[PDB]
Amino acid sequence: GRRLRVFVATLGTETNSFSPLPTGLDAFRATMLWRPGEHPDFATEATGPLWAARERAREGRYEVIEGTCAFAMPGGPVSAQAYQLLRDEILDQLRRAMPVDIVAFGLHGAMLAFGEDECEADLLERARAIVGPDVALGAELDLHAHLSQRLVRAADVLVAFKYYPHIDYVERARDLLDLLERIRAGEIMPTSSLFNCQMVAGLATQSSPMKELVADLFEFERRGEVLSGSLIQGFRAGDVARMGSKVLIYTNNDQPAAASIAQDFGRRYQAMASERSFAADIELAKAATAYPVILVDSSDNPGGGASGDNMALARAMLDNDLVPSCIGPIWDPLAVQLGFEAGLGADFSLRVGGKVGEASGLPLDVRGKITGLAENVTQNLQGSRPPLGRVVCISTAGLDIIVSEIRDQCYGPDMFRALGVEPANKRYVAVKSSEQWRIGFGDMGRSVIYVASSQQSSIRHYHKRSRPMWPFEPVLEHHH
Amino acid sequence: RLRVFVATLGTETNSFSPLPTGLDAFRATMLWRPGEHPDFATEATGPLWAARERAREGRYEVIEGTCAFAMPGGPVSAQAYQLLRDEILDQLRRAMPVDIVAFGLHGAMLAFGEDECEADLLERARAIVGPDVALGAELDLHAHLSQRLVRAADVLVAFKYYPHIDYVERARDLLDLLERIRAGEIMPTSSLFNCQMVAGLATQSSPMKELVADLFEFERRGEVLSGSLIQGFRAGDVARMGSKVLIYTNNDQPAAASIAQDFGRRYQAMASIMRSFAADIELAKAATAYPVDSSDNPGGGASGDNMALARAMLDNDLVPSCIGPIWDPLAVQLGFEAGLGADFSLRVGGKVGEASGLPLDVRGKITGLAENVTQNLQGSRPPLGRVVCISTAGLDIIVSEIRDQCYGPDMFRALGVEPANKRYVVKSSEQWRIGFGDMGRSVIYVASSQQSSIRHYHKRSRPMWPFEPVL
Ligand SMILES: [Ca+2]
Ligand SMILES: [Zn+2]
Ligand SMILES: [Zn+2]
Ligand SMILES: [Zn+2]
Repeated sequence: GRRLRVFVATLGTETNSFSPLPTGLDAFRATMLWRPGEHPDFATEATGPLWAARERAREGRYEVIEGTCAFAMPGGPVSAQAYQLLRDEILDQLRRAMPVDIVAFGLHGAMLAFGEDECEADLLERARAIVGPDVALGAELDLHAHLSQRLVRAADVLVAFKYYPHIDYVERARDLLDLLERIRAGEIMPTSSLFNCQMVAGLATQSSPMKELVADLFEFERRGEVLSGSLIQGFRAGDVARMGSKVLIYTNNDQPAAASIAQDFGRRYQAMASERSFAADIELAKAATAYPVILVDSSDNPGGGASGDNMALARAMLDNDLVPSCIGPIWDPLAVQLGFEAGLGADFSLRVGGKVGEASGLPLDVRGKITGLAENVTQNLQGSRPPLGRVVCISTAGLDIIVSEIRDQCYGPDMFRALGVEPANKRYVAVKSSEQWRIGFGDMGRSVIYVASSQQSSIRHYHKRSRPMWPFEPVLEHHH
Repeated sequence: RLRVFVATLGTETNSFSPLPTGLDAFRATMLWRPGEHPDFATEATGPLWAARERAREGRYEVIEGTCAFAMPGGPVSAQAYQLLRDEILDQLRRAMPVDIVAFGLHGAMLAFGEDECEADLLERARAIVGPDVALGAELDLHAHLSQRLVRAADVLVAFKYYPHIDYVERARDLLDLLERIRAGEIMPTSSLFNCQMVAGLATQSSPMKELVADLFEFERRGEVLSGSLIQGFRAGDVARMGSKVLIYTNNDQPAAASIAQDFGRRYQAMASIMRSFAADIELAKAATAYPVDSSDNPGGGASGDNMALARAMLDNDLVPSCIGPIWDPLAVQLGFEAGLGADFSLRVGGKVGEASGLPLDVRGKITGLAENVTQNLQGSRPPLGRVVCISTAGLDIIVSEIRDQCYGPDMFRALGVEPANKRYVVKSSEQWRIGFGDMGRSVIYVASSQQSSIRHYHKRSRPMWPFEPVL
């Protein structure tokens, strides 16, 4: 009758192997570095397992032991020192918590660190070394993860997000805990299968053809044909052998049935597999007649690991007279400092962006006036308020350039309004974002143009990616 | 005892520097509120020193106001100019009645929103004291002289020498003229002659010394009450910028014009008396000698990040080699996050402003990490802050979180670097020798690759030599 004992912790990030930006402890602190007891009373996509356990503890069926919850925004690989420090802190907490019955981790699945290409398996395997084989070890994962057979063997069960945009974190956690409970009570013996679709492909879960595949997977779980099923869309920017789109199926003591079901959903994904220049996109933009027009620099979306400091669209806007216009948020902490030292109303030259690496392009020399200075701009992201920090607006030839000291994407038009710019009255509103800007902008846009990279000539060189993989190379074998 | 108010607000503004001048810049050089001017003289506080002395003599009651000066940099913030100008003007109000007001000004302070800082400050001073208080200022010969400034003060006296060594002597000359004006012995009449040119040369080189010696001659023989040759500062995009000659005569304006016209025309004659990055790259590329990029000296207001030099070194393969103290705070954040002996790519330089040039992309293995480096300068230990070292192909790069010039080769040493062993070796113009002496045989003053880049003056008067031909 003892309330089951359940360890919960979180360590994760979406590594862009091509980002020159580091993901150290500073980064985890900028987004999430909550040590035991510091986790707020609001849910996070990375801390789902803890939330449902807290809930089941209120229900009086669980005694949560909480460890460090760490998460960092998309960037380059984690430093060996940072990953090691957080990994060992969480593992020490698990030791001090012994004895436990269920261990449930919130992980991403695509965290790459220097010296570790299988970080999630390391943590889970180093966990079983302490808990033993009779404790239920499991983890929640982002569908943008890198699944390996090593990771599947490192845990009793792994449950991933079913939805992108990622909405189902708490519900997937409840599913994981339910399964981990049945595994502890010896009511279920998990048999698993991982199918490599030999492809890296991504589709939103709310539109066809993916909506029906995700639904059919939920139906198999409800009908009990599968204990749990996860479609791993993957993260193309992780240069690692485990990268790729995959399907993971678990069944109750029927591994052949897992392999068939996994193969069926994986071939449907392979079938759902469905050239553009920067200049053409700027020409298309110059042809727009319905304002406001939203220009999305998805190539420089910080939410995908980009630095958010490429100034090609800003340069193209001023050269092709795409004004009145606004652009942001651009990451140039030095430029924020210099604009602040100059003062509101100052007409001066500022070098903006082009500073982190080669994907940032050459900097833009702007002659303009400081038309805005804000000390702590924040935006509304799913109830939360992630900061832009000190922010500057410099206005040049009709372009209002918003520069931030904290790197982030644009989540709506209030970040520009904070600096005296009204995006609805603009001809063109350029955002460093991909799809999450649509949260706050709503119906403001009469047209949207996803802008291509100004550096399509610079090709990504992968060093550890599995070949053949789509769409990098043709795949002509499916039987081994 | 005559009541004399003394204060200083000054800076030599370079309109082409990307680093704005705010209170911080003044606090790091000279922000001495009333009662804090030390027992040593400065080139910006001539009037106060000369007064304090004349106070000992027992003829003056000096009321000292804020003495504020800043290192060479970009325009001053409007918020800072107003705070310092209004703090000073309030001290004069709280000190009335007074008989003489003497400011140590530079003359080439440009602020965002204000092109006539000195005249504005003088005009606001005139508004509080009245027309019967003797109001004057001392200025640098590298100043921007306007007729409005000449109208703003009863008399202005500039440095006569450069290197500037007469500040104290010029102060006594100014206070004297004011002490007289206050009495009524002189009714100063003046003329400002525009040389329609910008240039100048050491007062120890000819024919400047002669032009200066002749001017001192007029002073002592009495023909001119006070004379000043304003060489000017080309790096200030402001209409008042340029070389000019100002003559003072006792209630005789026509005489002033002729004297000013005489000295001025002469100044223009010396114009002739008053050059390739690559040309220099070759001279260095000889290696005859076993062991400055002045264009990028932090001491003169440059950001210290034009990596054109370092890029030319890897292109010439001038290694083994040393780079200098480079200001790229971010590069520091990254090099450290990488860890010691980290062979990773890092964008360094070309980040502060237009004069910083194209950044340098290098996957150099970092070879040094420091948490609080410092150099030794005349009893001061200026910080470099967090520091990193990175080697690519024989060249080692030193990146600092704080912008400072290289003083001694000890900085390179804290990063496992002995500049002596290197065949080629600094972010400095001349103060490097205070730690280098002659550890190296040859010395090449690298020119600016930005020579091609033409500062785009916006408010500069036209036409003006040497930019445009004149009549
Ligand atoms: Ca000084
Ligand atoms: Zn994701
Ligand atoms: Zn406004
Ligand atoms: Zn000077």
